Amino acid sequence: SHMSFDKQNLIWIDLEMTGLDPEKERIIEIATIVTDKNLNILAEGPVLAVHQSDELLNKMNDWCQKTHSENGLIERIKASKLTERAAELQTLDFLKKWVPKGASPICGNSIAQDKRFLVKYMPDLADYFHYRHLDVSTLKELAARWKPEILEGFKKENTHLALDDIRESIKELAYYREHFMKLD
Amino acid sequence: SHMSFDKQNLIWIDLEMTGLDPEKERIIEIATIVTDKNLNILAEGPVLAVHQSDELLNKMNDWCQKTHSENGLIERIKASKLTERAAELQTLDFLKKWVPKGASPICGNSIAQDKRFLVKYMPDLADYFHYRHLDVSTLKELAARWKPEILEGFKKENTHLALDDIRESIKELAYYREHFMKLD
Repeated sequence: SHMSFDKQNLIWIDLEMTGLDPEKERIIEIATIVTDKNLNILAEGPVLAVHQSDELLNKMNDWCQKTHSENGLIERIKASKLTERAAELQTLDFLKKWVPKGASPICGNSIAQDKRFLVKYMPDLADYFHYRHLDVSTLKELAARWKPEILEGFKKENTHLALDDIRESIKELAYYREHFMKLD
Repeated sequence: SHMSFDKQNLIWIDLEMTGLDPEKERIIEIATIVTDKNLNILAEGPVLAVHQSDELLNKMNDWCQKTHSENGLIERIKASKLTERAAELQTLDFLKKWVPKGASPICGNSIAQDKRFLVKYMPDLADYFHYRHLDVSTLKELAARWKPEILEGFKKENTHLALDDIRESIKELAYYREHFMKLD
């Protein structure tokens, strides 16, 4: 229990995956961040390279192998000893100190894609989430149709650091609260 | 091609399903609506009861059987001759006259849940969608944390008419554009 454990805290998550159909693809990296309802970061969670065979890595579309390599993820996947369960337990453990099970929706960009894989490879985690999604890209889509000018002034970056990735998804939300919301 | 075919039009969809895990559950109703980017309804699409065995209907959680019956959906499922493909082809056919393939994100409430089932039982349809989700409940979650007062003034209704269901999801969005957005 940290002091800021609260049922309105938000769980951000960003998987790395080896392809898009979970039924032949697997997780290869997992990261999480907890913020308060107002997007103030509380904690950064386990950033973990989940190990996977060399053949599944070899079946990877040429685009993903390029990225994962230049980032260096594969170097970690291949030096990883973590199982999916090891990854998951470690993240759960973490989450548990900051938000109650079932309270936060799943938060990040396009996170429906991540959740497909959780549901198959990390269902306890998938269950730790409220059923609802808090998809930042939802807002991008709306802005692109109802207020595109604000989009010519926010275009984020990568980095081989998952925690930086989440942070930009958050940055992005923070940006829509600013120039696309009316909070009063 | 109707005059208002446009790459920014939005496709709204609402499945009815027999349980939540697609891997043992199936579609039993499908409906769609196309709006323009500004949520003006263009067309209502095929509202179709997809037929499913009596045993899968019998394996249905007691909660879903209650609802589907009082609505009368089952009476249709059971009088249905439509296959998943028949349903799907008919919806595609429809969509094709109003939005290009791959342009609209998937729109409605919690639509990640629907898309799980499309992806397994109606993949051509699932493919007709841009990968991004436009989840109205995303906004509800944000309002509930950053401006809850507006939530004490919008609480929609059911009806055994899918097209009415979508219409409320839309109504809801329309409501957030009003009291939760700042469009300038």
